[PDB]
Amino acid sequence: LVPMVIEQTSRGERSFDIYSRLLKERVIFLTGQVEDHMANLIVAQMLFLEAENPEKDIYLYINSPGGVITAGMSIYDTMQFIKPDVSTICMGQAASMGAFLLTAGAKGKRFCLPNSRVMIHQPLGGYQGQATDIEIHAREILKVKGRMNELMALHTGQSLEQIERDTERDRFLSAPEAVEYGLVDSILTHRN
Amino acid sequence: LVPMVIEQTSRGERSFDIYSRLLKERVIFLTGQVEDHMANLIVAQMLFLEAENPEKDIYLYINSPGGVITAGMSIYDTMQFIKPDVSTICMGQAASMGAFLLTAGAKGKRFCLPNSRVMIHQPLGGYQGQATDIEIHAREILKVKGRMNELMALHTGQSLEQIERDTERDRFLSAPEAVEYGLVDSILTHRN
Amino acid sequence: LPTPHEIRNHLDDYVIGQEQAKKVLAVAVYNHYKRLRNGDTSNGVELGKSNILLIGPTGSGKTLLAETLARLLDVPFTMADATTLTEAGYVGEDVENIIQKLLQKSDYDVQKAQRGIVYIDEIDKISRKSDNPSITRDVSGEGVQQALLKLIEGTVAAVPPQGGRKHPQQEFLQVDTSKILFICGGAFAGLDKVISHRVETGSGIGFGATVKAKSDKASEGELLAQVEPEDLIKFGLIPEFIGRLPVVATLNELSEEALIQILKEPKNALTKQYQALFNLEGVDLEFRDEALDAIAKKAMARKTGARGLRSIVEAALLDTMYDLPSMEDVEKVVIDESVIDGQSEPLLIY
Amino acid sequence: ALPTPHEIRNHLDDYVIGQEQAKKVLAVAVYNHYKRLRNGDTSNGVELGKSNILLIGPTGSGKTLLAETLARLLDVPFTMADATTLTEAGYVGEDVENIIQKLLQKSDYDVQKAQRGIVYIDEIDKISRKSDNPSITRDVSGEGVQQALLKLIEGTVAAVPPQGGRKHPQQEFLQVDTSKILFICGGAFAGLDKVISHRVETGSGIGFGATVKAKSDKASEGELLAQVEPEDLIKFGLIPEFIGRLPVVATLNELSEEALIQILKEPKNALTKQYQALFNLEGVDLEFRDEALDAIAKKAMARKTGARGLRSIVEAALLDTMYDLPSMEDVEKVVIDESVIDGQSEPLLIY
Ligand SMILES: Nc1ncnc2c1ncn2[C@@H]1O[C@H](COP(=O)(O)OP(=O)(O)OP(=O)(O)O)[C@@H](O)[C@H]1O
Ligand SMILES: Nc1ncnc2c1ncn2[C@@H]1O[C@H](COP(=O)(O)OP(=O)(O)OP(=O)(O)O)[C@@H](O)[C@H]1O
Ligand SMILES: [Mg+2]
Repeated sequence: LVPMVIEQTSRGERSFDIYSRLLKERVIFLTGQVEDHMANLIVAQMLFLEAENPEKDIYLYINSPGGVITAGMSIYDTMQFIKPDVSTICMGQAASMGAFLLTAGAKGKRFCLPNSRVMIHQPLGGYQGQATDIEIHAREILKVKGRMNELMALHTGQSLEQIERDTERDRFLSAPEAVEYGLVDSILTHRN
Repeated sequence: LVPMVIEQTSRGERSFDIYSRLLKERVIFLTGQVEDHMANLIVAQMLFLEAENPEKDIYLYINSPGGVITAGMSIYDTMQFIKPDVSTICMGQAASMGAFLLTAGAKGKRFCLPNSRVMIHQPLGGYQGQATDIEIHAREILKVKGRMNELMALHTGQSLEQIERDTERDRFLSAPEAVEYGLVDSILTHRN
Repeated sequence: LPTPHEIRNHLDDYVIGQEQAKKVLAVAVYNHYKRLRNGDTSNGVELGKSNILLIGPTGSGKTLLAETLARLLDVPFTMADATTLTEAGYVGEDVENIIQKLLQKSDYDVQKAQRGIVYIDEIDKISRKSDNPSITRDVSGEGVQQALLKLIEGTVAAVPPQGGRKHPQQEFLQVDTSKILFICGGAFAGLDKVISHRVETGSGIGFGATVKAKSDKASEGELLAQVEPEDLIKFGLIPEFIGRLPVVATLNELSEEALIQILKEPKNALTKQYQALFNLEGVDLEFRDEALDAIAKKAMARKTGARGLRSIVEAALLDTMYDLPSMEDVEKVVIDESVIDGQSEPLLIY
Repeated sequence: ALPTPHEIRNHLDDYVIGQEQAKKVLAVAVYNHYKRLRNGDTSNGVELGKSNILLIGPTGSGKTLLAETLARLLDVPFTMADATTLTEAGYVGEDVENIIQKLLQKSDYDVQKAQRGIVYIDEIDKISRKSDNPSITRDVSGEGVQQALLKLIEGTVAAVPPQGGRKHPQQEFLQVDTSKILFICGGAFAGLDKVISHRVETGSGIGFGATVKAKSDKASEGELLAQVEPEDLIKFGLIPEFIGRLPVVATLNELSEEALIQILKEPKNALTKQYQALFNLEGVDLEFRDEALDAIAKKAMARKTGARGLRSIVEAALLDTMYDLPSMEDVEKVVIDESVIDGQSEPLLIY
């Protein structure tokens, strides 16, 4: 069950779910395994908020263990396409895809909580079939690895070689370590 | 099935679910195994109440057997970030995460029922793969264990060394014993 | 009789930044008198009447245009205000007195009186309103518009004989109102909302749709130009009254460059006014060309038209004026771009 | 000779404490008005224009007090009006032209003095509209009054009865141009602070990136009012044309605890001096401790009534003493202490 809250406006009282009420304030929740259906939902929210106010900044709360790469690219492309700056906040954790979306946020507006845990790894996939087909899928995933690393280097500011070395094996970065790496800009310790 | 209750207001009668009605009074219910999905719901509820009145104190009933660490840290960081003092209450029981969040409440506003059972243990985890990967993941859980023990000492007030020894194995603490340890401040035996 | 170019040239001297509006007024007034010179309409077809509606934002020169136009034309020019006008038989006022005022200016000559012009300022103020229980009756509103509409249709209006004796004596001098130009000018505040609601296409949500940011949403300029009779009816104006006013002169908010000229080009400009004020105290005032740009920028934000300029000058010079009389040996004061921003203080020469 | 602004401000400082900005604006306006009167526009081609002032300020901030004190030193005729009484033309309530009639009385039927005069209109915010929309029904006391003032502020001849308004054909109404009649409109625009906060403060959301102040760190009414712009007044209800007629805008600040303490003794007509004279005529001396005055200021601030709040605290503290003081005998002096304000200790008496 999702709790419902009452919003008071001049028009009159209105009833919203706890998630829709936050959506009214330009807040999108990215939670759980990334996949085609959840990604399309986030894409629809970004476009909807763009029309309402293309000047204000959107917020994205990323707490996910990662997921499909293809679904994540739809979100990344949507963020860079729309004019509003997307602020990414890491709550709990942010795996490979969650981290890629986290660092993909607007320069200067990327935040992370102190006890958050960030993890970045290279893409993983598999194919069963003829050797000829294996060579095709094997080449395709390598392109994704290079393409993803090229984009991470841009946002983080690290060299492509450095990203490749670190992403070869699972690397866990704390909130302060992420600031140095360039994934995020600042930490939200307390309300000021 | 959740029952529906009527609330009498100047505007007129309104129907609310039992959980939403209590949310209006700054009461958040934490129940069951901790996970990313329920954690994001609690986070949204906390932020919503902060906007309505950042001065009034929030209440967080904790009856859970524990769960994922990352999901719990999102709740912990959120409670500390916001201005309102979060008053944690222990109903039935409070496992590792339930206890860590319970003691994380504002000083002087942490409570527990007389027959509640608190339990604290070190993190649990596992990984299967190459030896190199095992070393990476093994170092994280050690940092998490040290980081979680550091925070417990800050709230409870016990020394870091004592927390390590006591948390090495499952330790069950009754409501009065928890007061001496520092996890809670007072017991609610009867309404005065 | 006067050529439109002559009319536009005269107005340009006193009016700045309303070239489009001035063109309509010159053409409209020229065609009106032209029709009066001819008789019988020269054919069965009826030559449409020329009635101007000076709609424009605040401080856009609506009143200035009418007042400056009277100087050029020798014909009698009278100015009235719809606010004072009320239904007949009430303590407020009577609409019929407007004709009598026009006669006083022309010395009660019916011949030249018919060739006069009228300017009813604040016409929008009498816009139709809903009934109020507390108020006894709505004297101001559609009732006043009916009286004014009657004069446009053409009706003889009896006028007392120069304040006759207690006995009426039945003089009732008659003056036809069909040939009398009836200009009505008002700033229709809030009309932009209804006009925008009708011509707003809306913002899409898809990838290929066109998003409209609040910066380029709309402005008073280019919006009032698309005014139609239906939107004016919603404001409260009677449809028949709108139909009787085919000519529509819509003004636009003055631009930065236009405001800069008003600061110095007119003889009675704001800068010259303060210069004379300081000269009365024994000091000379100088305004830099860069300072004028900042003042115009601040005035545009106020949205009060020309009147906004005085606010900026009074604020910037408030501190110096307070201490300047008490101060001694200061012979010259200079204001620059930095002073307008407020970070710097007015420069003083000793 | 011509009084300088500093001299004029000195008089205002004697009666008004803390409103330095209002005094400067008022002094400069009087100085310019005097200069325009000293040298008429006929002297040169230039036609000097006037600038009206809008005295925005909270309750008990000295808006009305400034007008009263100003009349003390104004050699030019001055009069005070009430916007509530004013109504649009054609209604039984009142007419805007009546304002000129009141000013004409002070000049003894002198049109020249009345034309070059100053006028004050208190409670100008009362005639403000409810919302940015013009109206739903006719407003006799609202925008309609503002619509009639437009011609009066800018300048228009005003018809008024010459003497007695009777036995004269057509009443022989006098025509006096109001183009040179300075108009000062002072009002307490309640609720304007939230309007300004809407545009000044942004980002009021629910998330981490939102802005939460908790009502303690929020900007005060005085600070918000200082950032007032004409666009804000449009939402409050003021007509755009009316604002243009009033270019100068003066914002008064909320009286602080220190300012209130000074008002108790520093001004010529202070609250303490008023009660002291009450005791002096009855044969008693009233003494107030320095700490006592500070305590009264804190309590008065909570009331939110500004300077008027001070009177409430003094009345309650001296309620019992005044009731039994006349019955008492051999009373020559009285002293008030900090505890007396709190109510713990009864005020000392000298027998
Ligand atoms: N186009 C302009 N050129 C020069 N001066 C202008 C112009 N428009 C306004 N002004 C200045 O503004 C003052 C008053 O303007 P005016 O009364 O014509 O505005 P308005 O159109 O009547 O506004 P409203 O109808 O809202 O009162 C004049 O003293 C004049 O100097
Ligand atoms: N700045 C001040 N200095 C000294 N006394 C003040 C000041 N402001 C207000 N007072 C006191 O408050 C009383 C009335 O104040 P005043 O009527 O001027 O407030 P106001 O601004 O008119 O309030 P409102 O806006 O509600 O009409 C006076 O008797 C005066 O003693
Ligand atoms: Mg007052």
